[PDB]
Amino acid sequence: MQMPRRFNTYCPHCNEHQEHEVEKVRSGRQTGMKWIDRQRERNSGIGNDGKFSKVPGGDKPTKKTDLKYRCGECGKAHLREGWRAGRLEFQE
Amino acid sequence: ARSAYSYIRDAWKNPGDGQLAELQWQRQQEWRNEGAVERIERPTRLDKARSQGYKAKQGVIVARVSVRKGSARKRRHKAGRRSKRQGVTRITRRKDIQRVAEERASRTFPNLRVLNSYSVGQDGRQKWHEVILIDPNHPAIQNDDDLSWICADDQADRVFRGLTGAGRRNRGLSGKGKGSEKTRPSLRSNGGKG
Amino acid sequence: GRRIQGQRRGRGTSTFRAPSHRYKADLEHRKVEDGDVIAGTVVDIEHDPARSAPVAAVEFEDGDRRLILAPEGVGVGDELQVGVSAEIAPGNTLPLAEIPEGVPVCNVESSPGDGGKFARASGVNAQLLTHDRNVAVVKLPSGEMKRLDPQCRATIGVVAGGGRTDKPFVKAGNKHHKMKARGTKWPNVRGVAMNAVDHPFGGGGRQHPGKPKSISRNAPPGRKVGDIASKRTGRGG
Amino acid sequence: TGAGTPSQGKKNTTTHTKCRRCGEKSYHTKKKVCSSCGFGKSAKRRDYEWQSKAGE
RNA sequence: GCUUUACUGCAGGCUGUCGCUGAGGACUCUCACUCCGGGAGGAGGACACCGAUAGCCGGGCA
RNA sequence: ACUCGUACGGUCACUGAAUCCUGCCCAGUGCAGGUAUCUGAACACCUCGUACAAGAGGACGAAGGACCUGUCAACGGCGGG
RNA sequence: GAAACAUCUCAGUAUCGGGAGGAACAGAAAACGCAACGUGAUGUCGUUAGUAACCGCGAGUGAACGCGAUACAGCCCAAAC
Ligand SMILES: [Cl-]
Ligand SMILES: [Cl-]
Ligand SMILES: [Cl-]
Ligand SMILES: [Cl-]
Ligand SMILES: [K+]
Ligand SMILES: [Mg+2]
Ligand SMILES: [Mg+2]
Ligand SMILES: [Mg+2]
Ligand SMILES: [Mg+2]
Ligand SMILES: [Mg+2]
Ligand SMILES: [Mg+2]
Ligand SMILES: [Mg+2]
Ligand SMILES: [Mg+2]
Ligand SMILES: [Mg+2]
Ligand SMILES: [Mg+2]
Ligand SMILES: [Mg+2]
Ligand SMILES: [Mg+2]
Ligand SMILES: [Mg+2]
Ligand SMILES: [Mg+2]
Ligand SMILES: [Mg+2]
Ligand SMILES: [Mg+2]
Ligand SMILES: [Mg+2]
Ligand code: NA
Ligand code: NA
Ligand code: NA
Ligand code: NA
Ligand code: NA
Ligand code: NA
Ligand code: NA
Ligand code: NA
Ligand SMILES: [Sr+2]
Ligand SMILES: [Sr+2]
Ligand SMILES: [Sr+2]
Ligand SMILES: [Sr+2]
Ligand SMILES: [Sr+2]
Ligand SMILES: [Sr+2]
Ligand SMILES: [Sr+2]
Ligand SMILES: [Sr+2]
Ligand SMILES: [Sr+2]
Ligand SMILES: [Sr+2]
Ligand SMILES: [Sr+2]
Ligand SMILES: [Sr+2]
Ligand SMILES: [Sr+2]
Ligand SMILES: [Sr+2]
Ligand SMILES: [Sr+2]
Repeated sequence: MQMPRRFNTYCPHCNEHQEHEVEKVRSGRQTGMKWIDRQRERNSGIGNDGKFSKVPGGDKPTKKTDLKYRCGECGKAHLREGWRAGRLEFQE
Repeated sequence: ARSAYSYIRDAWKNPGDGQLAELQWQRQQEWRNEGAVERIERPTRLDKARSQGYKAKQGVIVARVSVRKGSARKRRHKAGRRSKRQGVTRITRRKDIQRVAEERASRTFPNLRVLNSYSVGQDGRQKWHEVILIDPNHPAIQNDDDLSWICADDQADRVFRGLTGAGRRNRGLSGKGKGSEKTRPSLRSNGGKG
Repeated sequence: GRRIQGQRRGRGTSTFRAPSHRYKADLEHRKVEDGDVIAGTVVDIEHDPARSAPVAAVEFEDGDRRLILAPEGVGVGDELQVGVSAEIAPGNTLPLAEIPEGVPVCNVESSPGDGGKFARASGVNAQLLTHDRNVAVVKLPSGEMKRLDPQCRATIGVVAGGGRTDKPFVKAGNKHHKMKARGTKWPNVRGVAMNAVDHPFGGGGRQHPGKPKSISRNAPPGRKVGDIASKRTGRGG
Repeated sequence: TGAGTPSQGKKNTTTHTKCRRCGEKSYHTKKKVCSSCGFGKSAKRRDYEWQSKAGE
């Protein structure tokens, strides 16, 4: 589906309507320093490693919308509940 | 002023530098052709020996013992084993080589008791340790105020029971506080979780 | 599964061993200090149980009696020599340096003084090709050109008993008798004729190997069977 | 030939005999080892914890 | 019990790297180390072996 | 252990006396060889980061793989129209 | 056991090797950390507590400091000279 790159909508920060910019959430890079990373190093030894021996599952036929709504004035962002969309293209 | 002993000590802080380096490269050649346990007239490290309780006296013996380097020499499982227990390569023994050395020495001298031991280097495939042993039956020692404690019946085979300094160290008894919950008063009394 | 036959072999049990106690002599080149001065007389010719070929009994000047790996044409009474300045005649042993090129040699040493390693079976021989101050090149019975230390001792002539392979065993009994004199388990049951549990090629409702026969060099014992690291197979192409 | 009765008739070999050390007829005269006390195998007397229930 | 391109692992083989290990991207050398030689001595040589780790193969085995 | 053995050997497999013979196929799988380029771990090295460290990236790149070739008395195949 | 099962659990259990005593082991702080102007070798008993902590964060696993008691004990070398 088509979607406007910018449009007027409620800004939860300003508490008033403002022009927001829609952006697809880019994955942040991992540090490898979180607790789970330490547990993987610790709990991995001879033989099977339990959860650390599993390999990530498949995919759902269609993913939900993963967007960031950025307020034009205050410059802050907010998230919303996404919706199933095969393709999401921005207009402008 | 400095003791002559302090110089032997300082030399051994870096067995790969200076005269000691040359010395080791020379001795090890002779050590590699010697046996498993070799009695020697004088300690290679006087400062260490004396520091550990050694004395130039009757009933005090020293022997150099060589043990193989590396992890456990383990035989792979011959019956069902869960993946955790199927290992062979990465398994290491719980006693350190110095402790193995002490025991091999004590067995060579059934009548003597292990007083202490120290490292004297290693090549690419083995380590050497010199063990100081004591004759608990010689009156020269039965009358020595500093060593006659080893003559007590309860000190019999002290090495096989881990009463040696290296033994106690390896048993995780160094710390008197945090971390020694499962080690003191004994590994066995603590369910073997040390 | 169970360990395959190739694995039982390595255990060195009676069934797999050679009847050493029935073997005669470890035919090695006699040791000489230097100067070459050493000769002996062929006292007899005997059968060697370990090699199915003749062997010469030789008595030396110093009184030493030893069996020797006999080349062809050696008989009782003949005088054999061993040393740097030995005569270039069949039966004599001298370093590859003193041996003239183009001459057939047998029982060649791999490392000077080892007593002989190459070309020792019936009828075979190595060809001495090139000389040098550093290396003597020899062509072993397999056809391989072997660069060797010119100080490596060797005997002149082809090993006795040549042509043994020309006559067929004809019947199992004959094989049986030969096999009984070697360190080998015989007869041979085909892997493909066994149960899956006994060999990688075992199993199936009909006899045929499971997977292809060419096995990687890296294969572990118990699996390394069939055509070991074959660079090719068949006859065509 | 049956592994039963017919194969029993060849059994005229002596193996286990009275042991010089323990008195039990378990000294294997071919192996020269007592299956009961370990005489011929060890200076120490043969004994195992599995010879009784774990709680005893 | 058996099989395999089932899941997960473990031996084993190959390979890099660190240690043993030294002198003057390819090379020379000898002194550790290895082998041959009764020996004198010869070949080999900082490699190989061995200890450690990493990648690959791996129903040989669990 | 083989081995008091050394390629006319001995190991590993297949076929199964003699006689007449044993075609075609290397695409897949196996094995083996080669390989410009691509891919390929760890140590060491470089950048960023941290008064250090965790960590992120880079450079180099072994066996292996891609790719190329050899091979069916290797596993096997030898049809529809 | 986890209602399968691989980490986990059964369990450092069963069993195995070595060795001492009448008891063993431990033990006079490179301790503790109710953070203090505080405690003062070590075992053990009660408690702290199924608490903290661990864990396909599943099933399960699981201390310590302290406190109340028991009994109390403190010393010897190496080196300097
Ligand atoms: Cl999206
Ligand atoms: Cl002792
Ligand atoms: Cl044959
Ligand atoms: Cl307190
Ligand atoms: K289990
Ligand atoms: Mg206790
Ligand atoms: Mg011979
Ligand atoms: Mg033939
Ligand atoms: Mg036989
Ligand atoms: Mg057959
Ligand atoms: Mg059958
Ligand atoms: Mg059947
Ligand atoms: Mg099989
Ligand atoms: Mg058939
Ligand atoms: Mg067939
Ligand atoms: Mg040798
Ligand atoms: Mg299986
Ligand atoms: Mg048939
Ligand atoms: Mg269950
Ligand atoms: Mg569950
Ligand atoms: Mg537990
Ligand atoms: Mg605490
Ligand atoms: Na852990
Ligand atoms: Na002793
Ligand atoms: Na522990
Ligand atoms: Na079954
Ligand atoms: Na093909
Ligand atoms: Na269940
Ligand atoms: Na089950
Ligand atoms: Na777990
Ligand atoms: Sr761990
Ligand atoms: Sr693992
Ligand atoms: Sr799907
Ligand atoms: Sr004793
Ligand atoms: Sr020989
Ligand atoms: Sr010899
Ligand atoms: Sr089959
Ligand atoms: Sr053909
Ligand atoms: Sr029968
Ligand atoms: Sr009988
Ligand atoms: Sr015995
Ligand atoms: Sr027992
Ligand atoms: Sr035929
Ligand atoms: Sr092919
Ligand atoms: Sr007190």
